[PDB]
Amino acid sequence: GVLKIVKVYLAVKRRIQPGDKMAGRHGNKGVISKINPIEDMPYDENGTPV
Amino acid sequence: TEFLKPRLVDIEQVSSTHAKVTLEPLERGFGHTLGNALRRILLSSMPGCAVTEVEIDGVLHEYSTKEGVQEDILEILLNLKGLAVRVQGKDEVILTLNKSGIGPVTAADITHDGDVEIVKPQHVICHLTDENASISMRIKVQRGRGYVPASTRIHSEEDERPIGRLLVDACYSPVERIAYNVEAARVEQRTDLDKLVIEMETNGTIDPEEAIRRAATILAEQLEAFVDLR
Repeated sequence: GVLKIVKVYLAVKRRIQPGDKMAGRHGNKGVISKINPIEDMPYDENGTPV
Repeated sequence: TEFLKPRLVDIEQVSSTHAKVTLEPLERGFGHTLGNALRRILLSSMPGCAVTEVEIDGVLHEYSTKEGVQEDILEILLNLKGLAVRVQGKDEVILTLNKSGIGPVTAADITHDGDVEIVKPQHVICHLTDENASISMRIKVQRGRGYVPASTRIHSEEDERPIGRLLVDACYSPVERIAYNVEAARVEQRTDLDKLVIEMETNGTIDPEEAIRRAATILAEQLEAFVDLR
């Protein structure tokens, strides 16, 4: 019954955002709540933020 | 009773990317009030130049390969968005690159221009592993401040652009590390004055003194909503 078929492949990029789930290898898991500016972050005595 | 005022005593250049400045004399409790304001300004608002679009010929999207070149095209775009360039008189410029042979393709192979300069001429762009291989591209560079991802300005203007112009994300800010210190100043009459030392790490493409002038200017212009109220 079918005469022909056409198939299309899309590609998408996904950047991380509030709501995405994250985890480590020790059972600690959680959701991202905020992306906050570079100069609001705690920093050490040498200027390097976390 | 009136306050003393700080002055831009000395600037020491430890490297082409790292420097130290000193402001003195300051009253008691003004090393922190100025230190943190200037660190918060210098880290978010300085202007600079960045790569915004690429065209390679015989290339339709960034998920392809090219014969004779051993990087995918995504890796070439990622190597290009880390290119530090300084532009003298315009707010936009277009460069070209043409290379042929075997070996690495670096930033010293972009064609010479009058009022554009490249602070790191050994930044690696790609490799050519074939003798009959050649690459040719034309790169668009712009000026701005902040961080603008490509998925935001592709919504700025909506008209048709040809298939084959690949968008890159723009990180415009040239300052990457700021630290500061408050030490005891040495003035012969009083001992309740301090000096403020600022350590700066950049990618080239900006002067430390001019950067401090821009930061102080932005702060002084923002205070005018209070200095004259209603």
